[PDB]
Amino acid sequence: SICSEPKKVGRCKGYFPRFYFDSETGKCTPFIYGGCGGNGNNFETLHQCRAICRA
Repeated sequence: SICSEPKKVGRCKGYFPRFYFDSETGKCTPFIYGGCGGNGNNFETLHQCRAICRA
């Protein structure tokens, strides 16, 4: 699942703080997104990063 992606920002550098399932650590964790060039493992909240990947 999108669980498997690491953090990826994007081409755009806008300060959109988002959460990734930091599968590198096994955590949900914040990162800066930047709208343009996003990936799937990119969630508004720990709530979502959690719910979608790990109950």
